[PDB]
Amino acid sequence: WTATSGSCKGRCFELQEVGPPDCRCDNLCKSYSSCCHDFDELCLKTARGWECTKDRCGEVRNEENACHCSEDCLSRGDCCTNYQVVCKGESHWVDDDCEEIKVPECPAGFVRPPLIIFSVDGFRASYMKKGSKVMPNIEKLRSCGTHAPYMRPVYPTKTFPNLYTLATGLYPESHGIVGNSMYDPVFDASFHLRGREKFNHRWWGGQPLWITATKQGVRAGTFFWSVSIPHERRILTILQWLSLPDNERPSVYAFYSEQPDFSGHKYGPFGPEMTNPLREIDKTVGQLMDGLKQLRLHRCVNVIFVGDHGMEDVTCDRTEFLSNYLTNVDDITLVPGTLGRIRAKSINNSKYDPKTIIAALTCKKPDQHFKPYMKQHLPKRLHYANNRRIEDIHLLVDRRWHVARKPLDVYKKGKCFFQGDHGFDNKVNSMQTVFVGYGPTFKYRTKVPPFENIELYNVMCDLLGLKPAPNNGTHGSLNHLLRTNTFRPTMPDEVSRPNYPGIMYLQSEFDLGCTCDDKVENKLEELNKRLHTKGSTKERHLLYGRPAVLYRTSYDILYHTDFESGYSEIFLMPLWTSYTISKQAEVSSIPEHLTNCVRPDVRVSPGFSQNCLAYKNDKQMSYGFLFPPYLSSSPEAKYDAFLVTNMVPMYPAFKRVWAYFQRVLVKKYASERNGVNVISGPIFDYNYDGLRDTEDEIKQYVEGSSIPVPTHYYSIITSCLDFTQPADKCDGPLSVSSFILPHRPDNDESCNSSEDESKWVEELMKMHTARVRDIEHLTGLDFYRKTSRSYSEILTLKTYLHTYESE
Ligand SMILES: *[C@@H]1O[C@H](CO)[C@@H](O[C@@H]2O[C@H](CO)[C@@H](O[C@@H]3O[C@H](CO[C@H]4O[C@H](CO)[C@@H](O)[C@H](O[C@H]5O[C@H](CO)[C@@H](O)[C@H](O)[C@@H]5O[C@H]5O[C@H](CO)[C@@H](O)[C@H](O)[C@@H]5O)[C@@H]4O)[C@@H](O)[C@H](O[C@H]4O[C@H](CO)[C@@H](O)[C@H](O)[C@@H]4O[C@H]4O[C@H](CO)[C@@H](O)[C@H](O)[C@@H]4O)[C@@H]3O)[C@H](O)[C@H]2NC(C)=O)[C@H](O)[C@H]1NC(C)=O
Ligand SMILES: O=C(Cc1ccc(Cl)c(Cl)c1)N1CCc2cccc(Cc3ccc(F)cc3)c2C1
Ligand SMILES: [Ca+2]
Ligand SMILES: [Ca+2]
Ligand SMILES: [Cl-]
Ligand code: NA
Ligand code: NA
Ligand SMILES: [Zn+2]
Repeated sequence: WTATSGSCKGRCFELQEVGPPDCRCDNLCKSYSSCCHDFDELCLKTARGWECTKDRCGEVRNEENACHCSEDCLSRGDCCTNYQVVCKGESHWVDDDCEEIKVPECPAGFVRPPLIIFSVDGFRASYMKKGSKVMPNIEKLRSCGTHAPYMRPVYPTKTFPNLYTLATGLYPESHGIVGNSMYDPVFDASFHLRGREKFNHRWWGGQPLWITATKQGVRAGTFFWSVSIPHERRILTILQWLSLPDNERPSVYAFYSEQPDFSGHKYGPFGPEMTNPLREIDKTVGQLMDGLKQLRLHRCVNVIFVGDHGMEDVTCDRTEFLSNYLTNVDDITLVPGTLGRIRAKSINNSKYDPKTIIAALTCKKPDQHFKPYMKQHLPKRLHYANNRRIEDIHLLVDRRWHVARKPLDVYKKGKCFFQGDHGFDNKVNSMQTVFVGYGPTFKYRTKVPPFENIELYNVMCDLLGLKPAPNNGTHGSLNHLLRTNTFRPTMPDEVSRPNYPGIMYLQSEFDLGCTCDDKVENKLEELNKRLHTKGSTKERHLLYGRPAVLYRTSYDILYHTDFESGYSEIFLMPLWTSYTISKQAEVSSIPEHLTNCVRPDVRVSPGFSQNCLAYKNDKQMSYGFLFPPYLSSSPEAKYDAFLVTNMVPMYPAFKRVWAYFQRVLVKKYASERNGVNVISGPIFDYNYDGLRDTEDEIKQYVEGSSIPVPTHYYSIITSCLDFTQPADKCDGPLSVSSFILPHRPDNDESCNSSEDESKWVEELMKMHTARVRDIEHLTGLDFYRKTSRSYSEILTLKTYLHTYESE
């Protein structure tokens, strides 16, 4: 019930939301069908439109008008945005030359520069260049302020997940808005774009910026706007709020536009019809900026112009139908479109089997335009699994396509309407969106590299003097956007210090069931090998310091001629293995006599070692090496590579991938990048939370042993950004690429895996590209501890994702 008989007189776009049954006058009252009876009359005035004209200048105030051109309007805070231009000979903001904003130039009683977030739905990154001729206000923001060529959204690349990520700094799995449509099985409730369940606060986790502000004594404008409030009225409302007295005035505001998304769905991302929506958004930006100029706030406010996601060409004819793959299509529920999520139609059907559905959807048609995954097998970079609202079966849909359950869903919802859609993998170029920051706290005429939208919450907090709630940004990684208000983090403290074992065991103390043809024997070279075991080559192979272990554990540093490792006594294998391969390195084979060679490590007890007999008895599991024998510096150094302490468990199907990486790709990268430093290791994430598993979370072991089986293997591949300098003698910034490969017992993910590894392995590895920071979370390790570079620069490097998309 609402008693809509109250009135909005003096309450128009009130900030505090009043409680039912009392009627509302706030910017969401329309959406709840709760506005007072006189809301339209008083709060949504339209009389005489949005612009002063010469005949209205100095008019007698008429309170019916949408905005005012009377002498008193500036003091009332309710002039039309073009008032000073039309009536007082002033210029539009866009026509003024850019002049650096070195310090905030704010009116008296402003405690901090305000922040205005101007969010645009469906604003694809390439619109900034492609539309620049019809967007002069936006172009001025971009050229004069701080901009990125693009900003990466989160997956899925849909509106609600992305706007809520912008507001919280959290991945959708953590904030709980995992799609525009969701089913929560604990609630037994559905969230939809249409309807009222989405108003329930139990959907919305984390702590959005408006709550962070309010809790810390910073007042916030409401970020949401009912669709029927016209944009001109949204801007005039923000500008009116900015004229409030100091104790009442918010410091943070958001504007939201449904364009260009709305038109993009109908016309495609570059339809001729798209020019007009871009012009109109630009006009709205111009209104805001002219408005700020009138209030003398144009060199005081920080303005963020930001999108939620891009837009791709998608039509009804590019739809895959699950009815063409499954016999049982009526026994499933599909969330359809540019991603798929499958669950059982009935939890009473015990014959529902996710394994049989996955298999029926795997590599069945030669040009198949989606790929099925159990959610835990999705690329870790998507961070899309640790939420009960995410169904176990996921379909990654190729760009330009849809998936649906049956054809009747597509033409009974028989011709096609739409030409654009979004939601695809967040690395896809068409899904990228925009970031511009303009104002005293941002840099002047500065281009920054692309970054992820999860990072902005921290920065918005920095812009407002707020302490951020715990989030998925890496605070400091965007300091290069800012003139001032930078956040100066300290490196985390190392929790576990390593042991440095010497030679402590005789060969005959080991009974591991291993063999090696190595009984082959000089004081020149004897001292020399001793020195390698004490760390004499460590400066070449450990270039950025040893990684720090940020949890409590027992581990040993092991040195060798060609590689250094941090060996876990608890997991019986390295946490990390570090080695440098120069441009000139030679690849060699594993010699015949060493094919099955595994050698005890006399620095590490038998009790803390793996054993070969476990691998012999486990018919499913084989082993690989972290430092590859193929890249040994000499025949004698190669023996080190067969130490039991360099062995890790690997499924034969995975060994195909791993061997190709090690034998072919590492050397290829060293040739292309002028040397590389490689750090490789295992990851255990059995509960798919993106975080390092403790020992008691491990679900699988090599049969009959305590050797845990990794869920993934990582590598971090670092070189000099200036590739004229070799990796191991680099004076300046670094360049990195990394991956987190799923450790799977089949290559079902790769439909062409019967072919030579040169036709499918690198494609697999690109799909599983990762940030250094992703590996940090998954391992509890902290990398790049000892470089010449600033810590903020290193944080930016740790958040870099190598995407393998063209321009
Ligand atoms: C990205 O950044 C985020 C934010 O930093 C990281 O997420 C955090 O990760 C922490 C570790 O996983 C986690 O800490 C836990 O907090 C529990 C208390 O949680 C409530 O309170 C917080 C604080 O206000 C709140 O934010 C939480 O909100 C979650 O849940 C509600 C629903 O109730 C949602 O609305 C919201 O969207 C959010 O859901 C997300 O997180 C939860 C996990 O909390 C997931 O289940 C969801 O799927 C979704 O992803 C909560 O309301 C606390 O109780 C936990 O403590 C247990 O574990 C510790 C280990 O130290 C153990 O010592 C304790 O004994 C305890 O165990 C007991 O309970 C167990 C489970 O029932 C049981 O098995 C045991 O036997 C014990 O009885 C834990 O410390 C933190 O909550 C989240 N925060 C958020 C916002 O998500 C995230 O990791 C980052 N991601 C990456 C990849 O880095
Ligand atoms: O206002 C809106 C239309 C809307 C109308 C009615 C209702 Cl009933 C609702 Cl729910 C939403 N939307 C779009 C969806 C959405 C989702 C999450 C968060 C927001 C707020 C937001 C705004 C700017 C920003 F940079 C970040 C977040 C937004 C902003
Ligand atoms: Ca959107
Ligand atoms: Ca985990
Ligand atoms: Cl209403
Ligand atoms: Na085996
Ligand atoms: Na395959
Ligand atoms: Zn859309």
